[PDB]
Amino acid sequence: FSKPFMTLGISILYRKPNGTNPGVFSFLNPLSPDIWMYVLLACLGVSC
Amino acid sequence: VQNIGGIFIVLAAGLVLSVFVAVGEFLYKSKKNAQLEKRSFCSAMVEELRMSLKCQRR
Amino acid sequence: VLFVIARFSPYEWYNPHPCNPDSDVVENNFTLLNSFWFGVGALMQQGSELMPKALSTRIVGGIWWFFTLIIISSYTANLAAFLTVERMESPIDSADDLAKQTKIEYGAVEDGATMTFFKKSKISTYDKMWAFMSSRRQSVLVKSNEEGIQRVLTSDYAFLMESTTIEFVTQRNCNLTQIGGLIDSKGYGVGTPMGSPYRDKITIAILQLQEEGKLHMMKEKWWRGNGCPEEESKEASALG
Amino acid sequence: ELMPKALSTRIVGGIWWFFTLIIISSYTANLAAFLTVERMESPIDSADDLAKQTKIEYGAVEDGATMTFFKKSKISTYDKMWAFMSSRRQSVLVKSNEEGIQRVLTSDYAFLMESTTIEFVTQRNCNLTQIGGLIDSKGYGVGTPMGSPYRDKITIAILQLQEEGKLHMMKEKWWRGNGCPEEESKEASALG
Amino acid sequence: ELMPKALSTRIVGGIWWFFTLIIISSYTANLAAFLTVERMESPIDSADDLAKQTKIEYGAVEDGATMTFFKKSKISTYDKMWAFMSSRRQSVLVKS
Amino acid sequence: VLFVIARFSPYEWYNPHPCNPDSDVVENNFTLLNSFWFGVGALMQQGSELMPKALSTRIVGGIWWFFTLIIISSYTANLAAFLTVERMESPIDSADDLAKQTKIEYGAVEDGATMTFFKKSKISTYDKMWAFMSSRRQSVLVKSNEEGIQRVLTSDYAFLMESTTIEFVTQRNCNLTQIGGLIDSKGYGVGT
Ligand SMILES: *[C@@H]1O[C@H](CO)[C@@H](O)[C@H](O)[C@H]1NC(C)=O
Ligand SMILES: *[C@@H]1O[C@H](CO)[C@@H](O)[C@H](O)[C@H]1NC(C)=O
Ligand SMILES: *[C@@H]1O[C@H](CO)[C@@H](O)[C@H](O)[C@H]1NC(C)=O
Ligand SMILES: *[C@@H]1O[C@H](CO)[C@@H](O)[C@H](O)[C@H]1NC(C)=O
Ligand SMILES: N[C@@H](CCC(=O)O)C(=O)O
Ligand SMILES: N[C@@H](CCC(=O)O)C(=O)O
Ligand SMILES: N[C@@H](CCC(=O)O)C(=O)O
Repeated sequence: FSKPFMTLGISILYRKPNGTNPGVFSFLNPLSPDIWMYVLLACLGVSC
Repeated sequence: VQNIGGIFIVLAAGLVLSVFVAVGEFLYKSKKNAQLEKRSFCSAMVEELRMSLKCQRR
Repeated sequence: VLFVIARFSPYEWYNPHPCNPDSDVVENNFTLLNSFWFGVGALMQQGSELMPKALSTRIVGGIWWFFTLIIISSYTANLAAFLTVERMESPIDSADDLAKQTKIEYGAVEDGATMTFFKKSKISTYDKMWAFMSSRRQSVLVKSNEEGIQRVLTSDYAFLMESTTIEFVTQRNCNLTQIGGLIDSKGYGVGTPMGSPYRDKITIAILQLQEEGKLHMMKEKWWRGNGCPEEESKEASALG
Repeated sequence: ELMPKALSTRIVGGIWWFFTLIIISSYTANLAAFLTVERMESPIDSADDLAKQTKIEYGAVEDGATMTFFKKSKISTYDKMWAFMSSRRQSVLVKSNEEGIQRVLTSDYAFLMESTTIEFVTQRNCNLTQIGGLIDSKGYGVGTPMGSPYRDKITIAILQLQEEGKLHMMKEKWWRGNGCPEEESKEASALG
Repeated sequence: ELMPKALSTRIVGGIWWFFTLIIISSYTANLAAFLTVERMESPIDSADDLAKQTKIEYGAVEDGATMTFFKKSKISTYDKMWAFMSSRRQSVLVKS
Repeated sequence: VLFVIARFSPYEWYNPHPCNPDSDVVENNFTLLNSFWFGVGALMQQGSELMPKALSTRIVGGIWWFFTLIIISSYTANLAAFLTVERMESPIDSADDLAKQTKIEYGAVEDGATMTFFKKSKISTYDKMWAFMSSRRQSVLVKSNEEGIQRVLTSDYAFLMESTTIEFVTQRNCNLTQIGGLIDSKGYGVGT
């Protein structure tokens, strides 16, 4: 050959962009939608 | 000390800045004492004297 | 400082007997011993009873209440990590600190090549090793290499082994570690007599086997003992 | 509502508070421990994971396709797990896939095998499934002695038997698709 | 404002206190367990950690200057990369 | 908002003197000064003496509690997460640890003894370390010791230098440690 007119190396072609923003209830997520009902069920019941 | 220790400055600054308003409380009610009977300065002494009376602790 | 502000602020002393009229006795709840309790009572996230009435006193409470909140949740936060990360060490590391305590009794073969290092040691820590190696000559100085290995597992005894002998005693006994640095630095000269005719004949033969690395191809497999799955996957511990 | 007033009541309760301040902050920190090491666990669904955590007793057949592959694999983790199989023996290699099924079902044993059988393992006896992914691609063909005049005869015969499409016709006739309605689509998070 | 008197009314609140100790504490625990494994979550940037996870289908083009770099490679990561690429086949080792 | 609700609430403008049946001349507990020290006390989780009695006001601070309950806990959790993973940070502790980290480059002084030694190392780790030195050979293997002092101090680089100078580096710069100890031990001699 003669000369490197467009000298370079190798990188990786990829994205994986799937996560953007939760936004919605996510502080709700640690216990359960079962629990947040059922814990508030108890407080409504025990206050009687 | 490196890990959190700037809060001690934020601690002490609360002890700094409270001085500014505590003396602000004294002279402003002294103004109300100087509005009714006293003038400006014979107000600010006579409640400060009975602060030294300090209504014995125990 | 809570007592300081309480004895200078006028927006302060408020009369008890609310139900009864004026009653010119003058009282505020603040003393030093009270403020000794409200600061601790804030520090334990409890609150005594007292609510400071001046805003100047509320600077004293609120900044302390903020300093309350910063410290205590930070305490919980780190205390997870010690349970979680569990950076376990039975450390004692260098030449110096390992000589500060004598539960780490220096195992060395009597009349040993280790001994000759500790006998003429010129480094101040290593010189002071020889003060108490010869003292407990009975106990701290073992009879042989295999003798010193057995004492480490039984006692909290510590025995000195060469780097490649370290290599296989850790390999044959996977729950046994080397601790510290690379103290000695010498080699395994093959023994011929004084003025021997057998020097250069054995010398070049070593160099001819190190040419392909025969000594290391021998070294890699004779120092390939058991498995030793180096680190093991842990699990959370209920606190004891 | 209660109040320590004199010092003997004070010094108890505050240190009792200091006793208190430990325990809850201890308890929160240690309940944090028993959750993170649940979530830093591993649904190991790859051979590379299954090699490293020496837990799942993982074996194969001796004298089979799989043994010879990992005997001759130039892949490091596969060389790594072959070094486990080198360090191990008949102990995990047991043989003859029926010997493999039993240790998987009864013990923590993991069995290196190939697709269509492990496929048919998923079909009955709904406790066992393919853990991971297809590493390579071999193929079921007919063994043939060297230079025998049958190879090209049967290759035309098999391919025209595939031009029938009979292979996938008698697939379900000899796999019978099966039950086991997937049984595993939960347990990620969310204390309940 | 109100604390119970009257041991009957005391105990009910005290156990109700005991419950809200746990749920406030339990919430704080697994919230960390989310937010710890998020920091444990690492988007791969090296070829090094990418050389061990075969969970991504990765490869290169056949007969490539990219390819023959891996083919003549003697390098720790790039060995393990080229270890499986020839070994799977053109399924991952594309022609375009 | 607490003050404004306390200007317009029916069960607010209740009397003072809770013990006297008389003296109705109104009580207005929630001031704009008092509502400051109320919510901050819940924000610091200490609370003030003044609790909502009006049901309008009781919905205010109660959900304001649910603000502070989350934020203080969420403040704890990321702090418990941040202090976890920095303790989960374990750096390289071997050349073998560093023989794989292609992202963490390594060469030496150009044409020094290591450039000979790694090239003739029949030790499997250090053999492959020469291969990495072989690959990026233009970038790695700087001209002198100072240049390799320099590029560790300006990049991620390991610079396989010599211990007698390493034990001088910490005498001037304790930015720079000794990961591992003494791949090979040698001796300075005068060359006749
Ligand atoms: C990422 O998002 C795309 C588009 O919604 C989706 O097709 C793909 O499966 C996602 N990747 C995952 C879930 O790994
Ligand atoms: C550690 O335990 C072993 C036996 O389990 C014992 O021999 C050794 O003395 C112990 N080390 C201590 C107490 O430092
Ligand atoms: C296998 O599955 C059957 C039905 O799903 C079940 O009855 C049996 O206990 C399982 N075997 C186990 C759990 O070892
Ligand atoms: C290196 O150390 C010197 C003194 O020891 C110091 O002045 C300098 O800031 C350090 N460099 C870095 C990047 O920390
Ligand atoms: N089909 C395999 C035999 C069965 C197995 O090894 O799983 C072979 O050709 O070797
Ligand atoms: N430039 C390459 C082709 C592109 C590639 O392989 O990445 C070659 O000449 O082979
Ligand atoms: N001191 C070495 C050079 C530096 C090195 O290789 O570490 C020599 O004599 O060549």
